[PDB]
Amino acid sequence: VAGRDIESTGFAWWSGNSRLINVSGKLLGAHVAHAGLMVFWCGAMTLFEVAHYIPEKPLYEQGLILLPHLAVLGWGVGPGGEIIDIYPYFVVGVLHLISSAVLGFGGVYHSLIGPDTLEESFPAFGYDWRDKNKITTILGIHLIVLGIGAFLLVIKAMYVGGIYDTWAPGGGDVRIIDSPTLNPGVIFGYVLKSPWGGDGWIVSVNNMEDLVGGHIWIGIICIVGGFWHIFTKPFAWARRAYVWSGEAYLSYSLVAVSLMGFIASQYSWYNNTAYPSEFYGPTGPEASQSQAFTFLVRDQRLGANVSSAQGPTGLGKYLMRSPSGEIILGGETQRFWDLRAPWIEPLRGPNGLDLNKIKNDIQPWQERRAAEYMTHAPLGSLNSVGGVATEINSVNYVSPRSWLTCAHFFLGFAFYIGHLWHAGRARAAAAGFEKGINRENEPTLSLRPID
Amino acid sequence: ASGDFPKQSYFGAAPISAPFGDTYGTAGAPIWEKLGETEKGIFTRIAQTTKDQLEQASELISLGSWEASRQRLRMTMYETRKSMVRLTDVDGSKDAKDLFATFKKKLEALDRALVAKDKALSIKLIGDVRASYNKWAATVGGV
Amino acid sequence: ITTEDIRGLTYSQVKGTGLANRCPEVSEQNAGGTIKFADDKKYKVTELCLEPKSFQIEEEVTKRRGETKKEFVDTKLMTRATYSLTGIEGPIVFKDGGLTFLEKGGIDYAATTVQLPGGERVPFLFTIKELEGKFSSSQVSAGTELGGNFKTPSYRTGLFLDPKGRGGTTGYDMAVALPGLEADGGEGQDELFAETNKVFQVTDGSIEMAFNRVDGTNGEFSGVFVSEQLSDTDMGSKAPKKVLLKGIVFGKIEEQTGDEDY
Amino acid sequence: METLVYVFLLAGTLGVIFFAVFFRDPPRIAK
Amino acid sequence: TDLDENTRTVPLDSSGTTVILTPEQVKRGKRLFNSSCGNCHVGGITKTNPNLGLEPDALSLATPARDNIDALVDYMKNPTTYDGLESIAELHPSVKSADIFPKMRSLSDEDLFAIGGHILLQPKLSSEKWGGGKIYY
Amino acid sequence: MNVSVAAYLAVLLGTFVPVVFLVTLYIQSESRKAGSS
Amino acid sequence: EGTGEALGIDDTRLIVPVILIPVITFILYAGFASEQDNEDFFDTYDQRR
Amino acid sequence: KLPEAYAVFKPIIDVAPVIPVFFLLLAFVWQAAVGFR
Amino acid sequence: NVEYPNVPYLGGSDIIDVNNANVRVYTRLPGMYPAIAKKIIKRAPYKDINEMLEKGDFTAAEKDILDKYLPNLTALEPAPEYVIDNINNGLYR
Amino acid sequence: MFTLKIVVYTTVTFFVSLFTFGFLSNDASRNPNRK
Amino acid sequence: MVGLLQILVSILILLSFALVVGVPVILVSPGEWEKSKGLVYSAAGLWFGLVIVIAAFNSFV
Amino acid sequence: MFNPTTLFQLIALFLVITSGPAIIVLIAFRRGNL
Ligand code: CLA
Ligand code: CLA
Ligand code: CLA
Ligand code: CLA
Ligand code: CLA
Ligand SMILES: CC1=CCCC(C)(C)[C@H]1/C=C/C(C)=C/C=C/C(C)=C/C=C/C=C(C)/C=C/C=C(C)/C=C/C1=C(C)CCCC1(C)C
Ligand SMILES: CC1=CCCC(C)(C)[C@H]1/C=C/C(C)=C/C=C/C(C)=C/C=C/C=C(C)/C=C/C=C(C)/C=C/C1=C(C)CCCC1(C)C
Ligand SMILES: CC1=CCCC(C)(C)[C@H]1/C=C/C(C)=C/C=C/C(C)=C/C=C/C=C(C)/C=C/C=C(C)/C=C\C1=C(C)CCCC1(C)C
Repeated sequence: VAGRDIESTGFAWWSGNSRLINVSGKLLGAHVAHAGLMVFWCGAMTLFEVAHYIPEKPLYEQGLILLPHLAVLGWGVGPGGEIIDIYPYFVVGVLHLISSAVLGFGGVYHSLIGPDTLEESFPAFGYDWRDKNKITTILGIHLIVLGIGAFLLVIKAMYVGGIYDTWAPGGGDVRIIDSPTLNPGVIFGYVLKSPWGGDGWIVSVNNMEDLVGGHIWIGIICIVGGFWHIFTKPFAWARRAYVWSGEAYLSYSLVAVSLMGFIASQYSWYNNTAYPSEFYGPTGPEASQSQAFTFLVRDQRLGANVSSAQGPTGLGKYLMRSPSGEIILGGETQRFWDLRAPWIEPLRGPNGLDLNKIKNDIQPWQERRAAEYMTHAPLGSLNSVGGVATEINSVNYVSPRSWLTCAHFFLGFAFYIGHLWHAGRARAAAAGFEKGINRENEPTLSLRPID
Repeated sequence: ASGDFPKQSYFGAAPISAPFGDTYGTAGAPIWEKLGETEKGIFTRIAQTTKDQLEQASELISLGSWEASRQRLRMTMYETRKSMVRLTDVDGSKDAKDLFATFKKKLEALDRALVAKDKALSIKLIGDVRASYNKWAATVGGV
Repeated sequence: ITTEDIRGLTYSQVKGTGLANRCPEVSEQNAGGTIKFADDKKYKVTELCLEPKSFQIEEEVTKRRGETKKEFVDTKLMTRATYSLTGIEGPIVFKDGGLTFLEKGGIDYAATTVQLPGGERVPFLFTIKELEGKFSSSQVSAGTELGGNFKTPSYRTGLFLDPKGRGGTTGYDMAVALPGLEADGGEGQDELFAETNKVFQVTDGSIEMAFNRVDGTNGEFSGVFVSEQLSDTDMGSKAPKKVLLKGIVFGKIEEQTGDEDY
Repeated sequence: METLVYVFLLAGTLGVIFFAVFFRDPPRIAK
Repeated sequence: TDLDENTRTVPLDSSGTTVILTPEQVKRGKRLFNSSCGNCHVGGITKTNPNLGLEPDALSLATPARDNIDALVDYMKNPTTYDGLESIAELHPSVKSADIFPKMRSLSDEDLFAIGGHILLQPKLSSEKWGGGKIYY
Repeated sequence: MNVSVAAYLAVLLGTFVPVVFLVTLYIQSESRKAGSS
Repeated sequence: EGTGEALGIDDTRLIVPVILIPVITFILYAGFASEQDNEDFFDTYDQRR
Repeated sequence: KLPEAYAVFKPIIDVAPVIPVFFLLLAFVWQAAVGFR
Repeated sequence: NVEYPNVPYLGGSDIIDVNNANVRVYTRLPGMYPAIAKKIIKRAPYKDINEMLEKGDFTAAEKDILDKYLPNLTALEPAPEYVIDNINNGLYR
Repeated sequence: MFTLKIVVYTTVTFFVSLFTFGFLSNDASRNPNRK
Repeated sequence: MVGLLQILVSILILLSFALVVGVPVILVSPGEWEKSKGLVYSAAGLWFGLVIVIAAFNSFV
Repeated sequence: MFNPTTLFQLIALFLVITSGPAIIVLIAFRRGNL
């Protein structure tokens, strides 16, 4: 009961994990058990996807969200993004599920029977939240581990099988990225690009060379920073600019992870290179431009001159000019003129969509892709009725992009709220008024009245 | 009518409104078989047209058009990989598969040259790509 | 910008820079040519791009309700970079005593808008649709000029609906928001007939392109043009205003392939 | 002319807000 | 009313012969229609080309007439334009084009029969909903 | 804009009369507070 | 817009304020920082200013 | 679908992804077992 | 246009005004929609149906179909508001 | 246009730098419980 | 054969139920962590051995 | 008839549902450190 009740700790059961702040070994067990939970879900869910996967439909039409990741990494997928084998997915699932047993045993061990505090039996692993050097060493070790993970992706893309390039010549295919871009002006040119329309910040990766080269850069950065933090202590400007408690570190991680959640949501929504449209389905811009393309092809086939056809308002019904002058698909797709997908670039010249290619050389596969991506737009209901809100119940479908984007935007906002809570509490507890205002020395009564 | 019990099934698949059971493969063997007449014709047409597409890519490279040259390799050729896979499996030959892989690697190298705007390497690599494609064509046969 | 330079640029470089709206030109190095029209060979225009660089509107000199004097005025563009017309193509035929170009395709219109001094906005459809241009010779060279008249369609088509749901091909045929005005048996809503009666009226314009550079190797030509047309009428509600555009022109002349299907 | 009335009313509301913020009755503790 | 045989009798051939679909057949047909073609043909319409819907008027006026099970089933394997002069198997899901349309690969003759039965059964269920569009949702 | 004309009087006087009523109630009260001292 | 310039810097002039104003602010902040007791501490935050 | 040798274990894999939710629930029962200390 | 007397021949009656009718109306007449209607709308302005048969460049089978559906076809004065929307009038379903 | 751009950049950088180096100036100590 | 692998996986399933339901009980209950650890660690070893055996026999098909 | 697929899913689900609580009932009976 000691250390596990409100009397001896001051924390209720519903703030129960707040009793783990100064209990290092039990807190380690908490973390390891929760990591076991994460890997358990990964293995169980990807096994569930393998079990429910039918070889007829594509991945995006079946509600599959995890197998697309493995397909992008280059496992069990052939040319055109056709999933030929699903045994590597099974292997990944069983490996994660089995590793979950080990991580769960470790977490339960350290939580229940392991030493409560590691600072007397294992001084190497023990720590104090206020000991800046040890915490920075732990941070640096984890940074080295993250760099090793980035280099693992690099090794997969470069040597072991390679990754799926949807932009590959011919159709999209699994290929070895032999020449990643290591130029700083490109990798950090992405990082300093604007997030608004046309720029996209780091969501605008249009090739796998930039992705793999910048993962090399991230690996180098993380390993160098980890060795920097292992052999260094925070400088005086940093030592006065932060609250050095466990809750403050938690709040910092929370804000960072919330930003990552937002960025990942927009990655799944807008990017179609690290999230190819043949695994995750069309983007919203992709579906809209596909509708415009399908009706352009239909009306051109029926005798219309699409370039010279006038819409109701005087603008192009099929083809118009973007605000910068590029020839683009017309209608309400005008906002989505920044789309670049491997099925529509083939008809794209320096000045936009080439009119000669648009008139004489639209291939049947482009029409098929446009029809498929039109009919499989991200629109859908919570109960998975595909189409607009005013549709009928015949089509059961919500795009994986919608699910991933909505979930990770939700979690990003929630973790911003968590950051605000925990950062405020860290500041208040460090200053020492997180329990209330002292009736003896109230600061406001000492302050001179305003007005 | 006045005492008719509602129908009731207890997690049964028999009823019309039951959701249980598969939708596909329940009523017979599929009509479709791999490499049919029409699909083999389509893949043959794509493979035959790929020669002209490569020739047009070489012409665009000669004129220095970089966007158009890159798009030529993904315009009427986006089905080249699938068509080549399907016809190579019909051939069932190791040398055909080796030439298939060689064409893919040469095409990727040509693209990496075209992004670099290297005219000489672009010309050399489109020539090599065309030669490898014609070698694979003579190998698998029928194109 | 030359056509040889546009081929050099990729779409990523050109996107968002305003170079897509800019009309190309024939280089001075490649000039002094002659695009001769050989007999027993059908020729046609392609890539006829027209970038207007100056927009002027014939505005009344005063806001007097009976003002008849009007002077053209400089205007600034509300719309940005949509003005240029590209891809215009057409057959070259011996319709009359000389050669003539018939406009039959391309982007060939731009629904642009400008603002005059004082803050009044004039929308207009800069177009050469249905042009019947006549070459000033039997051979295109420097100094040759192609000119003729064209029919500008309405800025809004029949399917356009006004803010009260009224259009030409569709919409309400009344001011539904004033049922008491339509209740009257004598006149009803006859006063609002001009605004309710949406009329698609096709106007007239003329263009005079003058080619200052020509090349015989590529068939390309470039020069300047001045065009005169009428502005938006809002399906007959407004009174059209005269629009005088001037700018540069590019184009090419090739041989008919038989697949154009003009 | 109604723009005059609308602007006057909005400006009057903003002025009342200003005077309420900056010319409030100062809070003081009773004895 | 029940799903009587009067609702379940649909024309089979072009001469005028009818066939009574079984409840298993119509259930399988509904599931197959919603899974294989609902994405474009939800509600008896055509999202990609709304000029040509699945309502009985359009099917009857097609060349050949597609208002019967045999004609529909032939369309599912030999699709053609509305006038029956050009083959659109490369742009339409067909069992002969299932490699480029991976939803038609698993369908058998009975599956095509059930899908045609669903198509011909729908208009009997509603006076205007099948192929009516938004106006009758 | 074909707006009403008595609406000007309506708005302006319906704002003015309560406003002067409130101002009078405030000034009266303050005056009384000052007079008490 | 949509060109991809780093921090929107299309003209080189834009960098002069962007780099200098932080540097003047940094110089003013350094006078504050150099006056502080910059030795380490074992606490959640520094109570010495 | 699972590899043939493993399809018999589909009904377990069907309930497999959902255990983490139960873990949270288990916590509450544990705190219900000690009377919410 | 609050009045347009040739509305009945726009696709709602038994007779079709060729000059300013959308392509969709030819779905009503079997065997004319995708192919024949394209050539009908290409050279749209016709003085009469006879000039349509002479000018439309129809093949012999297409002429046979048009001979079948002659009484369902007419050619009135072209309306610019309707000719511009003869292939896509925004009426889908 | 460029003049407005550089003026806005100047203003934005000024206020952002003030925010940055102000919260970096031992903001945690500015509480009533210090000492 | 497939049947033998199914039996092996079912045995692993039952052993995993035993471990999941027994390891917490042995850990928390008094005088059982080291009194009866001989069963716990041997059961973990058997669990992993079953994993490798299932891996190989799965490799055969 | 009850679907065998749904049936086996329900056995698996209910065994899972008694798994965790059975642990807590055990350590309650064995008087372990809750
Ligand atoms: C990710 C979820 C998570 C994790 C990892 C933890 C972890 C922890 N919590 Mg808990 N907790 C959680 C959620 C979580 N909590 C939630 C949602 C609540 C709100 C109800 C609480 C409320 C709470 C309180 C009130 C307290 C804790 C405490 C603790 C710590 C000590 C546990 C202890 O001794 O209990 C003993 C528990 C038991 C003996 C019951 C048996 C539990 C078994 C082991 C679970 C079975 C797991 C699995 C099936 C076994 C697999 C074995 C493997 C070999 C295969 C531990 C590190 C305590 C703490 O801080 O101590 C300092 C504490 O006081 N937690
Ligand atoms: C966050 C992770 C974490 C951390 C920080 C700790 C920390 C600790 N654990 Mg451990 N533990 C963990 C996870 C963790 N554990 C897990 C997952 C389990 C379950 C298997 C355990 C099970 C466990 C037990 C049973 C015990 C500890 C104990 C200890 C302490 C001593 C460690 C020691 O002597 O290492 C020595 C290190 C080794 C023996 C490992 C050698 C390396 C081998 C050969 C593996 C090589 C892997 C290879 C490099 C990976 C390649 C990567 C490639 C795929 C890319 C220490 C406090 C002890 C304790 O607290 O006693 C009271 C103790 O008895 N832990
Ligand atoms: C998990 C990652 C991590 C964490 C938690 C820390 C934590 C720390 N580092 Mg850092 N560091 C890391 C990785 C990390 N480092 C890596 C990989 C490197 C590269 C080698 C460094 C290099 C480094 C140095 C050289 C120093 C620190 C120092 C510090 C301390 C001060 C941090 C600070 O005030 O930043 C302040 C951050 C800024 C002023 C802005 C960062 C500039 C980038 C380029 C911004 C670019 C814009 C961006 C893209 C905008 C959008 C982002 C979006 C996600 C919101 C702190 C202990 C200091 C210390 O005391 O070390 C002993 C120190 O001097 N670190
Ligand atoms: C209910 C909890 C939950 C669940 C189920 C998921 C599920 C998911 N999240 Mg996560 N997420 C959550 C909460 C959750 N999230 C929360 C609260 C946040 C904070 C807001 C996030 C933030 C987040 C982000 C930022 C992203 C995801 C993403 C994902 C997806 C991929 C998971 C993954 O691989 O991560 C990554 C896995 C790891 C970091 C583990 C280590 C990976 C190693 C290093 C990989 C090695 C690879 C190598 C090639 C292997 C071979 C080596 C050798 C043979 C060559 C998945 C659908 C991704 C996505 O698709 O977003 C759209 C994504 O980008 N999530
Ligand atoms: C990295 C993730 C992380 C970590 C490690 C912690 C850790 C901690 N948090 Mg938590 N927290 C997080 C994320 C995290 N938090 C986020 C994202 C939020 C914002 C929503 C919060 C909000 C929060 C609050 C408000 C409080 C804590 C507290 C705590 C402490 C005790 C929590 C406990 O025992 O819960 C035991 C678990 C339960 C009782 C189960 C509750 C389950 C809920 C009801 C389900 C979710 C409901 C609903 C959908 C949420 C909507 C959120 C909205 C913003 C969208 C502990 C230090 C408490 C504390 O004492 O801090 C010192 C405290 O007061 N946290
Ligand atoms: C081999 C094979 C072939 C075909 C497919 C098949 C799936 C059958 C596969 C078999 C896979 C098997 C048997 C995998 C085994 C995996 C196992 C047993 C995983 C177990 C993982 C354990 C985990 C997470 C433990 C985490 C526990 C936690 C946080 C507990 C939390 C708690 C703690 C620590 C204290 C307070 C109470 C509370 C909150 C409940
Ligand atoms: C080992 C193995 C073999 C086969 C494969 C598999 C992956 C499954 C793997 C399984 C591993 C594991 C670790 C399985 C364990 C399952 C567990 C721990 C299940 C837990 C179930 C918990 C349940 C019901 C809890 C229900 C509690 C409730 C409502 C409590 C009620 C309530 C209370 C007490 C107070 C508040 C109000 C509320 C919420 C109503
Ligand atoms: C990996 C990959 C994939 C696709 C291609 C791509 C090129 C993008 C490639 C490369 C990506 C790269 C290199 C990404 C790198 C991202 C970087 C460097 C992001 C930077 C994040 C930095 C942030 C938030 C800093 C915020 C720090 C703050 C407030 C610090 C604290 C404080 C300060 C500074 C003053 C006020 C007080 C306070 C609050 C204490």
